[PDB]
Amino acid sequence: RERTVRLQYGSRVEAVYVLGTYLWTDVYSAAPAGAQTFSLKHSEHVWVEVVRDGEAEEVATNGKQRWLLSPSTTLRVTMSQASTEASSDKVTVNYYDEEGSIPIDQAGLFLTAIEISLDVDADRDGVVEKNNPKKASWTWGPEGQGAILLVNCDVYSKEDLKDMSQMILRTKGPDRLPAGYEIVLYISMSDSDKVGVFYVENPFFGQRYIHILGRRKLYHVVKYTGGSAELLFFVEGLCFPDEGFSGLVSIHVSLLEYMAQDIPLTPIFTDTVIFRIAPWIMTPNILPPVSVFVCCMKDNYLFLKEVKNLVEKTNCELKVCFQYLNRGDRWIADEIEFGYIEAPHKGFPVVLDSPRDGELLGPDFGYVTRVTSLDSFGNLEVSPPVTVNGKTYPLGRILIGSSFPLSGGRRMTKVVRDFLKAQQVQAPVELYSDWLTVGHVDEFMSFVPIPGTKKFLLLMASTSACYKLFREKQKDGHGEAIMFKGLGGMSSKRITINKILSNESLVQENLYFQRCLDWNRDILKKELGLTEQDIIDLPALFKMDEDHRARAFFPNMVNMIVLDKDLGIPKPFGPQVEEECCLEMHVRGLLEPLGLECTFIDDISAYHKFLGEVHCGTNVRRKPFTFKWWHMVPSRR
Amino acid sequence: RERTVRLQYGSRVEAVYVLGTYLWTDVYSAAPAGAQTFSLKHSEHVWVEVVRDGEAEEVATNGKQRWLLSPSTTLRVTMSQASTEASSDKVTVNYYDEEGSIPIDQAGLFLTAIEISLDVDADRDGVVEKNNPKKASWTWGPEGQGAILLVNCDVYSKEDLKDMSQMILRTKGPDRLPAGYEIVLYISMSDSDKVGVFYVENPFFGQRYIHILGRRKLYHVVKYTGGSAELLFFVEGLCFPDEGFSGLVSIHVSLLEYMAQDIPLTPIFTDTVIFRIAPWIMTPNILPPVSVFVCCMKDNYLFLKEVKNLVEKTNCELKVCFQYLNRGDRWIADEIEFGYIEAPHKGFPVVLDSPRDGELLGPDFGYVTRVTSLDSFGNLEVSPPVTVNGKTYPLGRILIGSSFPLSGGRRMTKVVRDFLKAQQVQAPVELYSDWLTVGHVDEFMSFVPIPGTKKFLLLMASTSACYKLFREKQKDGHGEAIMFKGLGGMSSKRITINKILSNESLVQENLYFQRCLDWNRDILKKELGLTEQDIIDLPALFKMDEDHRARAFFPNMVNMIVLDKDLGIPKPFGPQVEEECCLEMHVRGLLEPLGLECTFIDDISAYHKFLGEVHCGTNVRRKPFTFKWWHMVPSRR
Ligand SMILES: [Ca+2]
Ligand SMILES: [Ca+2]
Ligand SMILES: [Ca+2]
Ligand SMILES: [Ca+2]
Repeated sequence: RERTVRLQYGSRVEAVYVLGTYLWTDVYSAAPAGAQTFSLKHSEHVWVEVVRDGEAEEVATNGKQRWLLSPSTTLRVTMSQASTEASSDKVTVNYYDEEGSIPIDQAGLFLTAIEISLDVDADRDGVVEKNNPKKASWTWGPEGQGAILLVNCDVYSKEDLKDMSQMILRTKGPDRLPAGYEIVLYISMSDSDKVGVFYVENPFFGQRYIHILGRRKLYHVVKYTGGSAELLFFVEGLCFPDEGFSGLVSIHVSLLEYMAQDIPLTPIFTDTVIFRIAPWIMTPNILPPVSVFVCCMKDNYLFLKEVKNLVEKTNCELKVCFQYLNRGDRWIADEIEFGYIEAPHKGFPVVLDSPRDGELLGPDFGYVTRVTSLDSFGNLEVSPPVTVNGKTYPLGRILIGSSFPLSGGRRMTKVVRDFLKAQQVQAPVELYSDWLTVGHVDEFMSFVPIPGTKKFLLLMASTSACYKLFREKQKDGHGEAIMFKGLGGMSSKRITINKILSNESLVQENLYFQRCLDWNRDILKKELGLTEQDIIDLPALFKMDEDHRARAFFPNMVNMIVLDKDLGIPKPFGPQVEEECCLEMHVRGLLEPLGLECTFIDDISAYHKFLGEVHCGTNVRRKPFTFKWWHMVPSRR
Repeated sequence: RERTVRLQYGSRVEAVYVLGTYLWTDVYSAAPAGAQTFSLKHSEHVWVEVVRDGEAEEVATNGKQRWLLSPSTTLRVTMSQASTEASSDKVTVNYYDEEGSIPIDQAGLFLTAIEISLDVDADRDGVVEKNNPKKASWTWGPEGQGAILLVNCDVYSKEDLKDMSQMILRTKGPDRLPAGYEIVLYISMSDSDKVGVFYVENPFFGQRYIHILGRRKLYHVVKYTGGSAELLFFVEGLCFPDEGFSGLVSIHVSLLEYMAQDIPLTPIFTDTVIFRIAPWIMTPNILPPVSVFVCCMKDNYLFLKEVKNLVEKTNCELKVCFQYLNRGDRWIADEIEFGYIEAPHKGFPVVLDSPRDGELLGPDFGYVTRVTSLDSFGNLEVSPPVTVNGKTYPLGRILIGSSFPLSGGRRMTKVVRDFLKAQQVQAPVELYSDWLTVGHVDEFMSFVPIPGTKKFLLLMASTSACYKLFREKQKDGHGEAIMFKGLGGMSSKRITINKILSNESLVQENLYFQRCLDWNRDILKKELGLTEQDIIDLPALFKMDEDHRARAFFPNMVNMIVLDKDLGIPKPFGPQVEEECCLEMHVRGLLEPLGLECTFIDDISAYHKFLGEVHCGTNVRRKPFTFKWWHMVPSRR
């Protein structure tokens, strides 16, 4: 960067020189009227070129050389090292008329050179490098650069700032700034609700970090200390990307020059760093499980026993919670979503919380707290990593249940949809859930890893599979086999394979629900790049309400606890053939040959009947993806 | 795209097949219980593969082949041509048990194939190509694709729709759609204030085009006609890109299937096109002039005569306007900005209008009608095309005067700043104009082409140049030379070179204003990639007000009429030496050697004095850039 500094007619000029810039200097304006030529001297650490019409020649410290005075003949002044108290850094120009060789006047330029750099970890290694040339930009991808900030999801203490990002103002110079200069750190009004910055204002009095930039504080004057010095700042994000916010914020430092009272200070030098605030990222079922969270009523003993036994087969820990006044019976699944955030060499899990009526588990998590049933997190899923038509989605894609565009049906609130879109790295896809009374994608689909491989399966509810199985068992002589054995509140209904197959309206309803399932099947194959070999159909059956929407006839087996090879599958209570549930046997026959281990989990016996509602919930916290989100290259919007 | 269509147990299935998709068909669900194998027949124009575990084999129209019934053995059904009335397109599956070789049941699939494509000119040649594979995306650059829409800047007539973009729904099929289907064109609620779509609903009754999509209309059912048919739609943009609007809009067509009363229709097939709305683009001084617009009082005869004479030296036309009650005296410069919009094979000039208190020239223009003095268009300029550190700005960069970030000074309204930023193709830069009372960048800088070359110069006001010239003329014995000769209302002041040079406070004021000019010089060199060889300094002088802001002491010569080589330059009324103005002679000596022709234009004599205010304005309409804006690749935000 070239900066204009003119010599002054009939006076000396004193200026600060910031390393990394250079000066172009007009010597002609300061020349007395009638002066013809000029010469110059300069000090050891100041480099001077005489530039005429673009042609530059280096000039010695004390030569006698003279040049014609012209508006097109100027100086270029460069310094490569900061001034110390030993410095006298200067350039002196002498002017001559035609008459003789003794100077008729002189104009000086006295310089104080300083280094000023606002530094961040732009190369994303966890260290703060010196003046990364790319620090004022933010680029995506493996070769991309620019610094990353985490949202704070939780007088100040340094330990409290441990999770924040470091920003270091590095300076070099003499004991003090020359008269009339100050250094100021600042942000825009717009960014003031996106960030906060902390600094120890008075280090002689202790280590106390105070908030110096943020809401209502757009600038802070910082003290200059001499020699080589560093000022350490900690930076936090205040919010995630959203509809009106890209995730990018900027922080500036300027060297300001005092002009006079009532006049603004002049920005002599400005340095800028950019941060991107890390997005919230959801974890698919294929990622390693860490902890399993379940909620249920305190007396559902079978559920607790069976979930405990399932988890004991794994390296996961179990966390048990009971029911609350302000939450639904499924709240750990419906009102809580486990996700994570990551910055170089720091990250943690972050839970989204949307309480029904408005506790937590552990200090290890960050928390983000915020209508129809489509707003529930049961209506959010995320796929495993996929490649679709050559486009990679290394973090998978978020799936959100919705209705058809022209339907006038239900949709997840725009605030949440827009939030998920703005995170960008999971590129959300809308599915069709509004054919279900509750309206959650987890009622009809799930993903499971295939043991021993890097691959996965999509599991889909299928009414066609159920009708085929029941028709087969009827042909085999099992028509009188009863559903819901052991549920006493169902017994009077005497539900058998025969009774189901002869119910004409229920057949028609389920053909329609299969069309709904198949519409989703097609979107999933398109948007996830799946073929029929990637899909397994689990038998399912629904009843229709007055709104023509579906509720489960028997428990939906697709919404299962996935711990690697081990699957907790809701107990279906299907027709018994040879004293085994034919639904359990059929599901084992589909899954077990792939190395999946099935355990059926009974959450409904404690209620004595099944009306389509599930009274328990589970959620699994998983390890984050190995792939760093900042290595993705999302499509430009 | 693969689409799920299942055969139905104990019933025939009839389906529409859309060309460009194919069907996967489950034959297992429709099989009677206990059935073992299946065979199939199909018609001539339906292609059928039997797919087992991913392995596909083509099957003849009538063979006897049998396959084992398995959930993992399915059909893939393809059609390459639309159905006609001569068509019977079908696949029939027969089922067998173990007992014998006569079919025990049969399931049919009856098909009607149609072509449906919503087509736009995505390859940007002005024609609407058939089904551009990239039509649902919009990409920048020479190799980029996707369709372009113009904002409308002005029952309907086809002639009135001439400037709009064409969109054509192309179909092929038999006489009618099968029972229970319709075709619907639609847009999102969000896009409904961004676009409008016109169509002839009833072509048997006339050519009347009606508005079918837009505000309050999100969908339109379109009539299907048989054979090969085209429906022509015209599309308009309603607004330019802005802070909350990228410029992209989408239009969809869906084939919908009727399910039953009270249930939404199913979207069987959907096709999407995207448009980008063309940005508003400003024209720099280097572009060829077309028309010169001037405004002044009716009796400023010298101004009119001299502007007429200047324009007569060129191929430009002159348009003269007088003063209005609702506008400032400079309104043609201050309240009007000439720009343009362009789409493939269509474009026109578009004027931004911001009246002071709230006419036009010509049908040839589009008009966009909308506070401090920084809101004036005198405070907007645009640079010639530049390359900065390897980054090209083929349309130049917009320049907007502002104050320093921490100053608490004036700034152009956010609405206008955000508008200019959102157009993206001119990548705006803020300068510092708030040191001027009026606060307009055109008070201190301008660009001019260098005759005979592809290059240009930045012209900067310079107080240092004025003081140097005046000190020289004083040394030469001209100190008593008077300013403002012929302006009778100035005479009593007896302003001479001596009086100016001896005014100590004015010297100090102008040293400060030179610092302001130099701060801008540095930003311009940085952001436009300019060196000192690209800049000429014109003598200027200012007086300071109570706010420490500048007004011209004598007319600012930098704000000039630029018609290629011919420059209309405000007459300065400088000190007379040998009966010529020394300011005019100095300016000629700078410009004329470069092949620029200078004419001094007197707009102030009719007022008898000069107080810092200019009472006339000029604006030049220019030819658009040859470079197409859609070939640029702007930085991603
Ligand atoms: Ca680093
Ligand atoms: Ca979920
Ligand atoms: Ca075309
Ligand atoms: Ca302008």
